[PDB]
Amino acid sequence: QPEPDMITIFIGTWNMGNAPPPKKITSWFLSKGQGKTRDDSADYIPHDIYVIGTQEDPLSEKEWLEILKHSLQEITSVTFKTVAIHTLWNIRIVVLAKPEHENRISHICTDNVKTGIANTLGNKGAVGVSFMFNGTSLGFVNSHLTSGSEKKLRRNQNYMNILRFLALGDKKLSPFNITHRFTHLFWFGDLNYRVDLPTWEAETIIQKIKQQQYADLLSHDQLLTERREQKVFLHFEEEEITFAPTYRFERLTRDKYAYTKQKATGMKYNLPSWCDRVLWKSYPLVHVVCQSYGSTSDIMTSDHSPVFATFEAGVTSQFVSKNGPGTVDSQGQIEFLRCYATLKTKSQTKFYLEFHSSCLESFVKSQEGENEEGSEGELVVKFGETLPKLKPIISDPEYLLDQHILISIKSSDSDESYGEGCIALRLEATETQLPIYTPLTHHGELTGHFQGEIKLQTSQ
Ligand SMILES: CC(C)C(=O)Nc1cccc(C#N)c1
Repeated sequence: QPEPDMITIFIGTWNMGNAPPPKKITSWFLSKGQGKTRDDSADYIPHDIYVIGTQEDPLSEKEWLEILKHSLQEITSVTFKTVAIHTLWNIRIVVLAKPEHENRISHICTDNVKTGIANTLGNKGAVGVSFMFNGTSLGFVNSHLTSGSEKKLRRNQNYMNILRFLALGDKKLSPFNITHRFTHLFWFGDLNYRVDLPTWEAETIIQKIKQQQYADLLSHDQLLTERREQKVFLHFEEEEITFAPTYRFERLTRDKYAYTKQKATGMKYNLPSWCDRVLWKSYPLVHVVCQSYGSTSDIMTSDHSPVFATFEAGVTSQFVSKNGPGTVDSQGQIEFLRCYATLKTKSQTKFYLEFHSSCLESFVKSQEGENEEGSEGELVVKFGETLPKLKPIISDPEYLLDQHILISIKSSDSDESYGEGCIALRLEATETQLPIYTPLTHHGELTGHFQGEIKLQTSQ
């Protein structure tokens, strides 16, 4: 049985509004309703992995697992294996996989982050799962962020707290947060960003929704505007939204948006909004294609509609050669030329680089670079030709060209990372000097750039 080079992943996010689900929710897992929907001809075809995020979930883990497993069984005639389930308050993530994948899945991690302090430490935060699927690392984050049209800053703060403190993936990757630890990272949930238009425009917004004219609404979506100003979800992707706002509905119909301020809303308006979202961030030059992104029309127990997204995602095999794993393959090397980091830091201290990759027996520390002043005030850290020669465990190009090198630039004085980034080895050529580039972030904020040239030696 050959190892896959591609899998399909279903991502679901549903804020259940503290109500049990209806007897049939199969439309969700089939990507049927509004938006970018899945072809009817695929309905019997199971996804390889199903990742379900709920918010305001009133069910026990046992109650929800029974509904999810029985649902997928009715659709596919396959009995899914439970990879992981983690719940923080009423925020839950379930990962299910086809039985044929049981022995391809390992290194399963779960974690949660509680957001807010005293007042605001109450019910918001994130849960997450990570695991290895053969040679591919996969991360999944379900977050319920701060509610309310006037709290987009709080939501952006909740995001930064979750990405700093959610402990998933390989703990040996100590300089890197979740936004660098995974081949493919999926981040979804009730992110609670709103359509930022005047209250008096509520009926105009509803009219626009009824005509399926989303352009003037999405131009005021707080997640799109905050992302365009690099305030949140830097370097993440989202498929185009072509479905109606998923919040806030009257329960038991989809014919009506409930937007007016009530005691129950803290006297806040809930203008129709895309609260419920799926974003992803994959390593450079890895295959990832969104094949669906939409909302169900027929599940009406909550004041939110479930959202689905499906993805084709590139995966690699667990490679074994005569040499690595367990030693280096002297037929392989990675060299770096004319390299320099440009940093936004106003500080003047020495820096060195760390290289981390599963293609190396362990991480590699460089010599300190030489600091120079950029023409526009920047700190430029010059490595020139001084960066070490990296020694991969496997030289076969079918392995090495599918790998990535994570880079951290660290203070000599503190050993603290000032910026992290990622370089693909999927080069246009081997044994050839080629430009490389990565932005550098710290706590998911842009802190600089790394550029230079690479020269990759493989066994071919
Ligand atoms: C007890 C549960 C959470 C568990 O360990 N699940 C698991 C582990 C390894 C592979 C797969 C699959 N498929 C599932």
